[PDB]
Amino acid sequence: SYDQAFLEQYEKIKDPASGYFREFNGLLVPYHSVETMIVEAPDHGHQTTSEAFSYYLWLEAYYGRVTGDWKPLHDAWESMETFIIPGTKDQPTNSAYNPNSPATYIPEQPNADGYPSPLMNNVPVGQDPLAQELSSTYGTNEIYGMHWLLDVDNVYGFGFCGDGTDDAPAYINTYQRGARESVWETIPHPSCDDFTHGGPNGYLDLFTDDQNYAKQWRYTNAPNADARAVQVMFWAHEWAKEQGKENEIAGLMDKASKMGDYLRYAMFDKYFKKIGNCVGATSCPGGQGKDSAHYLLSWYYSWGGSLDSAWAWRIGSSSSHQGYQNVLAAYALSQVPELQPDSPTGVQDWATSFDRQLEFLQWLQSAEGGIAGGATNSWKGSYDTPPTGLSQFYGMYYDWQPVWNDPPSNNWFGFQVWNMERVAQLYYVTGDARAEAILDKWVPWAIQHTDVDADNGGQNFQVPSDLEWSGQPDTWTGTYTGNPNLHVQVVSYSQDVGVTAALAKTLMYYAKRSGDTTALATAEGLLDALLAHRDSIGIATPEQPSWDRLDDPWDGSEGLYVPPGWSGTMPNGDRIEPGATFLSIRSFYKNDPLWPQVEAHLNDPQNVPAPIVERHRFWAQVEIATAFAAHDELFG
Ligand SMILES: OC[C@H]1O[C@@H](O[C@H]2[C@H](O)[C@@H](O)[C@H](O[C@H]3[C@H](O)[C@@H](O)[C@H](O[C@H]4[C@H](O)[C@@H](O)[C@H](O[C@H]5[C@H](O)[C@@H](O)[C@H](O[C@H]6[C@H](O)[C@@H](O)[C@H](O)O[C@@H]6CO)O[C@@H]5CO)O[C@@H]4CO)O[C@@H]3CO)O[C@@H]2CO)[C@H](O)[C@@H](O)[C@@H]1O
Ligand SMILES: OC[C@H]1O[C@@H](O[C@H]2[C@H](O)[C@@H](O)[C@@H](O)O[C@@H]2CO)[C@H](O)[C@@H](O)[C@@H]1O
Ligand SMILES: [Ca+2]
Ligand SMILES: [Ca+2]
Ligand SMILES: [Ca+2]
Ligand SMILES: [Ca+2]
Ligand SMILES: [Fe+3]
Ligand SMILES: [Fe+3]
Ligand SMILES: [Fe+3]
Ligand SMILES: [Fe+3]
Ligand code: NA
Ligand code: NA
Ligand code: NA
Ligand SMILES: [Zn+2]
Ligand SMILES: [Zn+2]
Ligand SMILES: [Zn+2]
Ligand SMILES: [Zn+2]
Ligand SMILES: [Zn+2]
Ligand SMILES: [Zn+2]
Ligand SMILES: [Zn+2]
Ligand SMILES: [Zn+2]
Ligand SMILES: [Zn+2]
Ligand SMILES: [Zn+2]
Ligand SMILES: [Zn+2]
Ligand SMILES: [Zn+2]
Ligand SMILES: [Zn+2]
Ligand SMILES: [Zn+2]
Ligand SMILES: [Zn+2]
Ligand SMILES: [Zn+2]
Ligand SMILES: [Zn+2]
Ligand SMILES: [Zn+2]
Ligand SMILES: [Zn+2]
Repeated sequence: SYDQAFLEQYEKIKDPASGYFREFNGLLVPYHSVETMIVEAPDHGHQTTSEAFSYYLWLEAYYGRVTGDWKPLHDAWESMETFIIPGTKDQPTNSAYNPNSPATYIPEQPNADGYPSPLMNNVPVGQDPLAQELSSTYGTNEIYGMHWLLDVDNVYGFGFCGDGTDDAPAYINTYQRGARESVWETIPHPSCDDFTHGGPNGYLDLFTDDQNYAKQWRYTNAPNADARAVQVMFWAHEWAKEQGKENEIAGLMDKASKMGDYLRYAMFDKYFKKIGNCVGATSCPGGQGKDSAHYLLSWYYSWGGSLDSAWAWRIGSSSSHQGYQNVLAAYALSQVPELQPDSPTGVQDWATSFDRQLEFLQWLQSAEGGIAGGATNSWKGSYDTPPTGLSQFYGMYYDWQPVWNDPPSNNWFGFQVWNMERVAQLYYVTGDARAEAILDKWVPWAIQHTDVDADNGGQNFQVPSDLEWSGQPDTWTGTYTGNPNLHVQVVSYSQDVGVTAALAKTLMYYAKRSGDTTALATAEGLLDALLAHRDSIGIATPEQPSWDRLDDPWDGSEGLYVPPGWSGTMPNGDRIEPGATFLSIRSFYKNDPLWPQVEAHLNDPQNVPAPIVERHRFWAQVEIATAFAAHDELFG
């Protein structure tokens, strides 16, 4: 059965010999991937992510469904609380936070050479309308949200506030320098910077131009991941309830609702500006109450404070991407009593968001059916002037590439299925007509660009990989025009197993509710294809990544920028200075088992091809397991 396939894949993921996790005192921390040399969002395989933790929850929730044993889900939640939701030690000075003055504006710059970027006190910042309510609800000033990125094996050497120890995964961060700073162009740094490493002011003055530098901590949420963790717990509820075990997980449901309460920070403009036609940083007014809410799952929220006359700050984020939205989580938080937040306005906010996210997704639906990028309340991240005639959604501006422009953030087909699966899941649960309309146009488009290779057992199946967008939606006036002038074309295909599994699920949920037989046939062909690519530790297919940026210094537009005159060292002694490269500040990479093959290709790229690898990404391997489990959930 596929429930046999689920359990086989589950067992591989959880077998210590496979290498998916590091164990710390009985608790498991998943890696980004089994393989160490991987550069895509994290920049090392044995970093990990709040994403991975959300997928770890998902895997154990399906394990509960299948077996009735909910203790592995508890374990996974305990691990999250221990290692990636900052504890008091990690975020110690939230008492200094002033919600009436949440942050000082710093403009985002157009390229990495604009950093460090200065504080601007003449730009109005709004009031934060969440903080006092969260404190009153939970009895703490701390944030209950995952930080996005850990260094699980301490490959970078940061440790805990600079101590270099490897007793727990290190809290670290990379992206800091705006839209044009790719994964290849960051300077990894500790979230808690006591100046042990880096330059004389740690790493702080690569990023922020301030007259004084103080030791401080800061964290960043990945709302795509915290919303997925809530979505997982909706399902744990459902599946435990069918078993008469809903009581075994009632504490975990409480804690997911708490996560969801704090996740509202993602719904706000970065600097709590009023939403809509927010053009000119000194002109766009500060928000009052919830007029700074866009009610979408934006790219991040972040918070920090002095390590120590304490100061502290919080930001939302102004730009939202279709691939992050989670209408299933929004439905759960707004309408399922077991997941409704305890704060007096949490439920209302999530009910507004549920509605708003579905309108946003429909507004972004192209002529062909794919979902375009998103929209922002802060053009270019400095409240800049967008082009005249640019499309709008609730006064925000259409952005075909929200947040990341290296690469354009919505060119990956993966975000289509990550969003769409959640839309399909809603449609399965409630029959939501709004979800159904999106799906009825998207599903054919996706099917039309999928090849399950049925006559050949899925050996050479293919799913969409890279998308090319053009045009813009019509401005939203509360009705779908069909967006005849917003276009997408598929320009590359892959065998990406993670994307495959999410596509298969999307199609299955949709088929279950609609009865659509073409959708189910495609899904079934994709699941066969996955089974055809089993190996000892999971399911994997060949990929051939590119590596040519690893040795690129700054050339005036691309490569690793360091400010003239700036000098510092990484924990291993690697020199951070002008003319450094991705590799030169990550010199440990030269000991990686893949390194010789990478360098041999870069030495002679006409004659030595780039290595072809078969990678085991945690999230992808879980995605697969969940696709197998979903099949039997939906179809027996
Ligand atoms: O007034 C009392 C004293 O004030 C002191 O000045 C303080 C001031 O009070 C305070 O407000 C100010 O706070 C700023 C911080 O210094 C600054 O570091 C922080 O920068 C944010 C930045 O705005 C934001 O865009 C950036 O977002 C990154 C994020 O870090 C990163 O994790 C995320 O990555 C995502 C990946 O892109 C994605 O692929 C993945 O899936 O998810 C990741 C997570 O979402 O990407 C985003 C966007 O690129 O985060 C940084 C923080 O890391 O901004 C604060 C507010 O402006 O600090 C001042 C100190 O300079 C005075 O010094 C003193 O005189 C006063 O008395
Ligand atoms: O940034 C979104 C997700 O990217 C995932 O990596 C993708 C990558 O972007 C593609 O170019 C291709 O390489 O496939 C990868 C695996 O699907 C990354 O693994 C996730 O962590 C990100 O959320
Ligand atoms: Ca220290
Ligand atoms: Ca760049
Ligand atoms: Ca229909
Ligand atoms: Ca190069
Ligand atoms: Fe050190
Ligand atoms: Fe509750
Ligand atoms: Fe301008
Ligand atoms: Fe086509
Ligand atoms: Na319990
Ligand atoms: Na509670
Ligand atoms: Na089959
Ligand atoms: Zn085993
Ligand atoms: Zn039990
Ligand atoms: Zn417990
Ligand atoms: Zn706990
Ligand atoms: Zn190891
Ligand atoms: Zn219930
Ligand atoms: Zn219940
Ligand atoms: Zn509506
Ligand atoms: Zn094959
Ligand atoms: Zn492309
Ligand atoms: Zn209308
Ligand atoms: Zn079947
Ligand atoms: Zn194969
Ligand atoms: Zn194989
Ligand atoms: Zn193979
Ligand atoms: Zn093969
Ligand atoms: Zn190549
Ligand atoms: Zn190459
Ligand atoms: Zn290359």
